[PDB]
Amino acid sequence: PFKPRNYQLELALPAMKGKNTIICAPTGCGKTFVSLLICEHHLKKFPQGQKGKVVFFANQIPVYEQQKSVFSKYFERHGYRVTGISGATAENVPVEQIVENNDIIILTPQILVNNLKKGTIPSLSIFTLMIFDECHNTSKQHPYNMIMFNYLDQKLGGSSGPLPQVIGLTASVGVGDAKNTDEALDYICKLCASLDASVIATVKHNLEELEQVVYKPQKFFRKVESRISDKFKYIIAQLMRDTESLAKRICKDLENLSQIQNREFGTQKYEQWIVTVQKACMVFQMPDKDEESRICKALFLYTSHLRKYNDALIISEHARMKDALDYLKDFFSNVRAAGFDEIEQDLTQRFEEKLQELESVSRDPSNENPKLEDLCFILQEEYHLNPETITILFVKTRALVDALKNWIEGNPKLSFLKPGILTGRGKTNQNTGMTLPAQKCILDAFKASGDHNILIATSVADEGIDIAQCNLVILYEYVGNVIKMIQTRGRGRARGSKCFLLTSNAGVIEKEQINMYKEKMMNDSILRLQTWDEAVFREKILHIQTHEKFIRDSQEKPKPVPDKENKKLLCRKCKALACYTADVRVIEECHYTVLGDAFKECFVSRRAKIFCARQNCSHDWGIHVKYKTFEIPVIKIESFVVEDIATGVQTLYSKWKDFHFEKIPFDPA
RNA sequence: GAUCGAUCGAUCGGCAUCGAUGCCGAUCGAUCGAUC
Ligand SMILES: Nc1ncnc2c1ncn2[C@@H]1O[C@H](COP(=O)(O)OP(=O)(O)O)[C@@H](O)[C@H]1O
Ligand SMILES: [Mg+2]
Ligand SMILES: [Zn+2]
Repeated sequence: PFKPRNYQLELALPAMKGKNTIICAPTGCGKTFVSLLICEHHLKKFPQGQKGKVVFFANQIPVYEQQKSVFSKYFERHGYRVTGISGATAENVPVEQIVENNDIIILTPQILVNNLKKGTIPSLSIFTLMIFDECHNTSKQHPYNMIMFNYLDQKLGGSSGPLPQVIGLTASVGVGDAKNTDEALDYICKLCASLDASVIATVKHNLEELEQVVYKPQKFFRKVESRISDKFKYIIAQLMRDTESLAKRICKDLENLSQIQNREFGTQKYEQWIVTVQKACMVFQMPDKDEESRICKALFLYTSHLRKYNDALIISEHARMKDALDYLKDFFSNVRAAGFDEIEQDLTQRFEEKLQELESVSRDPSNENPKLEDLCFILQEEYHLNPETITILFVKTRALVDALKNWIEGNPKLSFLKPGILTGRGKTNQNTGMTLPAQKCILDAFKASGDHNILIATSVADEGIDIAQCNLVILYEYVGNVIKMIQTRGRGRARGSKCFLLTSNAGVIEKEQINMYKEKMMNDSILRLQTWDEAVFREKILHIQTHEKFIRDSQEKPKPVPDKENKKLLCRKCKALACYTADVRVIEECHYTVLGDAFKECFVSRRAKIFCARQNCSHDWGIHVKYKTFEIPVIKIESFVVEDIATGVQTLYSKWKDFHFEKIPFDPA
């Protein structure tokens, strides 16, 4: 098998003494093997007749499966029962029967949180060792911190029997929210108090050997200047001005619906302003329901078109103009398909009047993004130096990931590249998402052998998944906190690797330099903490734990009183009566449906998605689901305005949990 | 293997109010229930 290195034995030494240790070491050095050695030493120290129980908390399903496989192939030779519980595990052989029948359990923290809050697992005393992978996640409300809250509530006050030894496997404590070394040390002490850790054991003696396994790449900042002559921006800004003039002509009070004063086209401030204006335009009352519906539908269309124009302007500055033009054309084609209206056809004609010159200015070699030119130059130079380079180019959004893939594929200069996509799971309003087997299939094809040369990921390829060692870590306008910096920089650990930060905004380079200074502060604070006496640090973390427990035990009132007044759900686009709250049945607190035949005449089905039934509204109301034996349609509260019956207020709600009303359970009879 | 609905958590950017609170957009992770 494997032979433990000297620094791997130095990192496991404080934890093999029985002390709660935070093992901070760079990515790719073998912290999983350190945890394996610690668990092997822990399970062997119990006398005959007694047995230890180790739990390993992983926060992701791929990481959970990988750690379960590793622990099973490593420990089932000794005769230990290794198991794993997750969300994909079938609801059989209950958890209290699994934990009691195994020695090593690979868990996700939410499963243990659920089993502790429901009373299945009464105490954490059934375990003798807890190993949190990526323990820097122990923070405000993370499930790691819920497990540690249970641990500390058992420790302080209600002193029950023995408590397990806690060990973390982070790579960066993340002093973030601090501005100097003292605040960084304070945050680090708070982190060791959250995990009840007294040692921050790092590699100090065998550092010449650790540097031969992992390599720290060289950071290079690339600040580019935005294009001076932007005619695409000119045309889209004229279209936005026309739409805004129409909306102001039909509303007359747009400048008082939001407090955004200085808003420019193509910014996030304008997006906030248009979202606020769209939300304020839905809550509109007047003693004329036809006029109210007409005004609200027209303002909905105007605000949606303005938001789409702003989205295209934001897309066109990080990618090609062809990408924003395709975004706008797809939006207009999909908005024509539902049903065209006088206002909507006027807007469509206004867009199509400028569509040809937009196509002409978008298909121009001179009007190309300078950021993309610098990216092409960097890729060309790197792949001319070493033609077997592999890149882990980091992107912020999924649309930009697809844009960069389509640009790399259609670039005559980047013919040596074979781009691969890696987005996160979970559907969105525009993208579908990548499942777990798709991510696994793409991650195995991206290696030094072939079948994939460059991976275009979005914040999913930097935390816990296993990727090949890259030689190029280009960050396409991608800056976060110090943890994200150390994580993305740690993706390329091959010898002689670079990490480029390409940006066109003076202030992002400053953010990354602040992150570097914060990493320096973090290292200095860890080194300063490692010199304290263990008793003084234990007293400090005990005082911190007592203070935080006192603060935490004073927040136990997060529950309002549910309302029972009758309220009507109207459409959000046309503001037509959809249904009443008295007809809304909820099945299992998650499947809010409508009971009645009057609602069946209000929606049209096109599983089958249900939309409004007005002349030209076609607003998405909900979807058909399949229960045990039923095919009832469920609705979404984010598609309706809630008007009171007695009063006339029309409050808006984002999710059903914000809407407090008398939710009657669904009954099939 | 492919989804649906609901919920939780973390991160970044932006906005409003008085460093804090609240909100919006984007990104990621996980959990409960149901279906093919
Ligand atoms: N003693 C060792 N000898 C050889 N290879 C090792 C040794 N320890 C660790 N490794 C390798 O280093 C890699 C580290 O992977 P992993 O533990 O997932 O990342 P990290 O250490 O950053 O958490 C493993 O794939 C393992 O094969
Ligand atoms: Mg790891
Ligand atoms: Zn409608």
